[PDB]
Amino acid sequence: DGQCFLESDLFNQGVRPAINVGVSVSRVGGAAQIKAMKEVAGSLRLDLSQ
Amino acid sequence: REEIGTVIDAGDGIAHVEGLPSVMTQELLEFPGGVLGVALNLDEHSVGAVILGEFEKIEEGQQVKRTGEVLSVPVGDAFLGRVVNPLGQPIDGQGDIAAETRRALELQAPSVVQRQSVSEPLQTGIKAIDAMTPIGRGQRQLIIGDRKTGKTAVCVDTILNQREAWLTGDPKQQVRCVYVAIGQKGTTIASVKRALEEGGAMEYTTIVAAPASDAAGFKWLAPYTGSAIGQHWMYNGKHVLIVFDDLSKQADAYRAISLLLRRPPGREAFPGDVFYLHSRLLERCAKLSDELGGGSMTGLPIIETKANDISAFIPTNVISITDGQCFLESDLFNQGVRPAINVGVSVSRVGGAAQIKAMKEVAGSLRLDLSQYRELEAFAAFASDLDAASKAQLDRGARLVELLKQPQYSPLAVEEQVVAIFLGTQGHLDSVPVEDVQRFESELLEHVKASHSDIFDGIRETKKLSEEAEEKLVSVINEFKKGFQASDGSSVV
Amino acid sequence: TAGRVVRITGPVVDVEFPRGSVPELFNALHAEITFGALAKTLTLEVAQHLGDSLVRCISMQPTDGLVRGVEVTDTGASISVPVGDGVKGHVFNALGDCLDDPGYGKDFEHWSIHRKPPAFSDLEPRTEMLETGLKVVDLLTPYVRGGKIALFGGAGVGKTVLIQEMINRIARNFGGTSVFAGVGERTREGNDLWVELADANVLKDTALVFGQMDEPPGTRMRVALSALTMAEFFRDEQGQDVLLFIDNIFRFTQAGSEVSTLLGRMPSAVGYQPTLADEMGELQERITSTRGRSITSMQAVYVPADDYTDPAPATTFAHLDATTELSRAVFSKGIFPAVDPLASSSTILDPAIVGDEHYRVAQEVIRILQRYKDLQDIIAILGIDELSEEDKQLVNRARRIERFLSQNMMAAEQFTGQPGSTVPLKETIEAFDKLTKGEFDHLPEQAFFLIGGLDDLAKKAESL
Amino acid sequence: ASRRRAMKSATDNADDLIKALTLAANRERQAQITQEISEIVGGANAL
Ligand SMILES: Nc1ncnc2c1ncn2[C@@H]1O[C@H](COP(=O)(O)OP(=O)(O)OP(=O)(O)O)[C@@H](O)[C@H]1O
Ligand SMILES: Nc1ncnc2c1ncn2[C@@H]1O[C@H](COP(=O)(O)OP(=O)(O)O)[C@@H](O)[C@H]1O
Ligand SMILES: [Mg+2]
Ligand SMILES: [Mg+2]
Repeated sequence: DGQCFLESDLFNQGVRPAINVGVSVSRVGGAAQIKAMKEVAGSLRLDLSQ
Repeated sequence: REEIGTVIDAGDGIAHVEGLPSVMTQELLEFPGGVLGVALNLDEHSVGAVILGEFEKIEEGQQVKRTGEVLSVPVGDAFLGRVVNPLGQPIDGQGDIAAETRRALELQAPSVVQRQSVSEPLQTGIKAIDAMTPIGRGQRQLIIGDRKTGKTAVCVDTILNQREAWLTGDPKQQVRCVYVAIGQKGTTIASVKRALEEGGAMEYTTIVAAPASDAAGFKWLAPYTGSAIGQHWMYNGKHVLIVFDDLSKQADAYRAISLLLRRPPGREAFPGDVFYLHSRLLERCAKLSDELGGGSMTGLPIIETKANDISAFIPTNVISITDGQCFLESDLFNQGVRPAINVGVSVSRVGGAAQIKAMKEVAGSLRLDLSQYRELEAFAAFASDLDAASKAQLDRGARLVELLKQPQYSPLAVEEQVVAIFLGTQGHLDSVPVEDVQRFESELLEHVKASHSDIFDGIRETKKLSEEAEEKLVSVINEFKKGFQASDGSSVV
Repeated sequence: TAGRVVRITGPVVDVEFPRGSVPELFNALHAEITFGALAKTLTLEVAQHLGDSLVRCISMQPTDGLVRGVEVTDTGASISVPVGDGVKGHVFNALGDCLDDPGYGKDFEHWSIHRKPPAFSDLEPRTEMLETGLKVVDLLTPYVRGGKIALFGGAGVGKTVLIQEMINRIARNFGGTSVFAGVGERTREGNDLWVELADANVLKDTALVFGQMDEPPGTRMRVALSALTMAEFFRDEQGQDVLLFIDNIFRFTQAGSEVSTLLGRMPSAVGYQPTLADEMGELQERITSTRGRSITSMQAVYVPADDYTDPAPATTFAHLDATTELSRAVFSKGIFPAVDPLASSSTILDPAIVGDEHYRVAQEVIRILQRYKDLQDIIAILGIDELSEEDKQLVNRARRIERFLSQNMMAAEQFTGQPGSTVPLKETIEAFDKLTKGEFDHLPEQAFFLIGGLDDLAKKAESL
Repeated sequence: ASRRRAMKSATDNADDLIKALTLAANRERQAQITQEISEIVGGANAL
C-alpha cells in the first residue's frame, strides 16, 4: 500500500535520506497524518516533483 | 462392417482413439452428437485427433466412425452475397446454398510450364500506391504495420472499387472478391458487412468468417477453404481477388495445437514446420497460360507486428515468401498523413508493366523530386540562404506530399488519378496556398465532370494522351484558375 | 460409486471412480476433512480426463490436512449460484454464500454458470455517446453506451482511484442496475468501498461479489463467471440497462498459469499456457450485449513489468474498443491523470458521427504534441536557442497544453484537501480551440495546474 | 571558420558512437534470444 525508493546516485549526491520524490507514494495519505501536519505540509510532494 | 474405435483421452480439445487399423491420415471422423474430428498424428498404439465443434460432450465410452473422405467443401457459384463458416454452413438465416461440385483442399499448385507473364493493370482506388508501387493480376502484395494504422480501410476500399467494372457485362473485366475474417470480434464483422452492404458491393463478393469464439480449430483452416472457393472460378477464365484479414493468429493457433500434443519446439516454441505452411498456402495464386483459360487469382495477406520489429520470425518468413511489400508507420499516421504508407522503403518487384503508359511516364518524374524533398528537409531552418533550385525543389516536394493524402471510403477513377497527377507534376500548383491545395483540385475535378467529360472517355478508349488533349486541359486549367477563390485573398498566374 | 483420492500435490488432486460412474467434465464433487483444528467441506471441480477411469481435479479451498482413501461424493451438475432481484444489496462469496448472513437466499432459484455465447445473427453494432465530465475522456477517447471500456497501465499508477471516481460519476443517478466484481484486489479497498457505498443510497440496488488474493488458484478463475451469470439473468429476464465493473482481469490468466504446469501442459514463449487466447476469447464473447438490450462494461487491466509486447495484452487490445492507456512518465512529472494522449484512441470518433470541430481540434492537438516530443528530443541537449521562432512558439503552446490537461478529482480530494468539479463538453471544446489559437500565451504555466473549467483559470491567474 | 571546424569534429565524433551502440544492441539481442530459447527447451525437456 505504498513504496519508498532509494537510489545510490542520490546517496552519493549528498542527500543522506537518499529517497526520490518521483516514485514514492502512500495509499492512505493524509488520513494517517495528524490534522495540524496536514494543514502545515500541504501538497509539498507535487511541488518537489515539479 | 466399418471399423469402430473408442476414446481413451480427452482434454483441451484433444482426443486419443485406439482402433481403426485402416484409417488414413487427415481423414474426417464422426463422434456421437454430430461431432467432427480430424486425424493428425498416427501411431501403432493410438491416433490423435483435434475436436471440431462441441467439446464437453466427450467421454471414455464413445464410439467412432470414419467417413472414408479426406477433406472437401461445396464450391458452387451461389455463395455471392452470403456469409459462411469455414466448414460450409451458412451463418445467416437466409437458408441453405445450392452447390454443384465438391473439391479437396490439398490440390497441387499450377506448375512452371502452366505459368504466364503478368501485364494487366488491376487498378485500385488508392492513388498513393497506384503511381508508387503497381499491383498486377496474379501478383502477391503484403501490407505491414502496427495496430490502428488503417489497413482494413485500404482493404475494403480496394474491395469496393470494382463497382464500375462489375457494371459492364463483359466477363473479361468482372472481378470476384473473397474476404476471410480470422479470429475477430463479431461486432466488427457485422459492421464491415453493413458498410459493404450500404456501399452496394455485396452483390459480387463473399465473406467467410471465424470469430474469436471458435476454439474448435476453425482458425487453423479458414484460408484453405477461402482458396478452395476461389480456385473453382479461377480455373474458368475468371479473375478473383482474395483477402486474408490476418495470418499471425493462424500461426498462433497452429503453435497451440502443436504444443498441446507432442511436438519438438524450435524458436519461440514454434513447431517444426511453419515456413512450409505459409509457402504452400501462398503459392496457389498464379496467372494461368492462354491454353488453360486465362483465369487469375490475386491474394492480399496481412501481418501485425509489435514495436516495428520487422526482424521477428513470422514477419521475416512472410517477407521472404511474398512478392511485394508496403509499410505503414503509426508515426506518419499521427503526423497527419492519412495514407500512412512510407514511400522510402516499400518496393514492388514487378517491372512496372502492369500500369498504363501515361502514369508510367509521370511516375519517373515523381520519384526524383520525391527523393530530393526527402533528402533536403533538414535545411528548413535556413531556407533563406539556400539556392533557388533548392527552394523550388523543397516547395514542389511540399505540394506533392500534400497532394497524396485522401479521405477513406473514397475510391478514385483511373482517369481522375492520371489527371490529378499530371496536374501536380507540371508546376500548376505554384502561387497556391498549401492548405487550399487539398480543396481546390477536388472542386476543379468536379468541373471537369460537368462540361468536359469527353477527356475521360478519350483516356478510356486510347489509354494515352494526345496534344489536343493536353492543350484542352491547359486551357481548362487557365479558365478555372481565375474562377476559384483562395481561402486567404486571391492570386492567379 | 464414491471413488477415492489417489494423489495430492498442491492445489491439484487425483481421483478414481468405479467403471461406468465416471463424472462428466466441469462437474462438482464433495470431500470431507475430519481434523479437529481445521474442519471444512472441500468442493472439487473435475478438469482432466485420463485413462483407467482416473480424473484430475482442481481444488476450491486450501487442501491442508487431507489424507488418502477419503471417499468423495458426486453432485452430477456444475456449480450454481442464486439468481433473482432478491440478491442485490448483499455481499456474496465466490460460491454465492452471503458474507453478511449465512444461509440467506438459499431458497432462491439457482442455475448453470457455464453457457454458450449468443448467435451471430442477433449481434448489432452500437454507436452512441455519453458524457463523463473529464477533460481527456470527453475530447480524445469518447465513450459509448452499451460498448466495452478498458483501462490499461502498469503497477502503481492509480487505477483504483479512477475506478472509484468513475463509479461515483456514472453509477449515481442511473436508472438501471449495477454489478461490481473484485478479482485479486487488496482487501482494504474492498472494505472501504463497501463502507463508502453504504454511506450513500446506492447499496440498496447493487450486488457485490469478490474473492481475495489469499484464496487458492481455484477461486481466482471462477468469480467472473458468477458475475456474468448474474448480469446475464438480469439482462435476459427483467430487461433494463445494466452496468458491469471488473477489476484486474489479468489475474484470471495468472490463475491458469500455475495449474498449466501441474496438468502437464508444455510452456509457451514466456512460460504462459498454450491456450490462453481461446479462453479469453470465450469470456469476451460472453461479455457481449445483443440488440434490444444494453450492457455497459468497464474493466481495468494490469501491464506486467511495464512492457507492452507481452503476449497477454495483445488479445486484450484485439477484444476492445475506445480504450485508455496510463504511462509512467506523466505520473513521474506530477500529472495526476496518467493518460497518454499519443497512445489512446476510440472508434466512435468520426466527423460524420460526432462532428467536424471536435475532429479538427483533436487532430490539431495530437499533431502539436507529437511535434513537441520530437523537438524536445533534441532541445534537451542542444539548447533552446538552436530553433526558430515557430518552433519555440509550438513548444510553449504544447507546454501550456499538457499543463492544462490535468484536473482535480472527486475521490482524491482528501489528498489535495480541496473538492473537485466537473465541466461541460462545449466549454472544453471552446477552451481547447482557444488554446490552439494561441491566445493564452500571456499567462504562466503554473495557473494551468490542477484546474477545472475557465472561471477557475481566471481566478487562479488573478490570484498571482 | 571555428564554428565550421567544431561542427565537423562533432559529426565525426557522433558517427562512431552510433556504430558502437549498434554493435552493443546486436550482441544484447543475440544474448536475449539464446536465453529464452535455452529456458524454453529446458522447461520442455524437463518432463
Ligand atoms: N484515410 C483515412 N482517413 C481518415 N481516417 C482513416 C483513414 N484510414 C483509416 N482511418 C481511421 O483510422 C482508424 C484505423 O482503423 P482500422 O481498423 O482500419 O485500423 P487498423 O490499423 O487496421 O487496426 P485494427 O484492425 O487493429 O483495428 C479508424 O478510426 C479509421 O476510421
Ligand atoms: N488524482 C490523484 N490524486 C492523488 N493521488 C493519486 C491520483 N491518482 C492516483 N494517485 C495515486 O495512485 C495510487 C493508487 O495506485 P493504484 O491504483 O493502487 O495502482 P495499481 O492499480 O497498480 O495497484 C495512490 O496511492 C495515489 O496516491
Ligand atoms: Mg483495423
Ligand atoms: Mg491499484
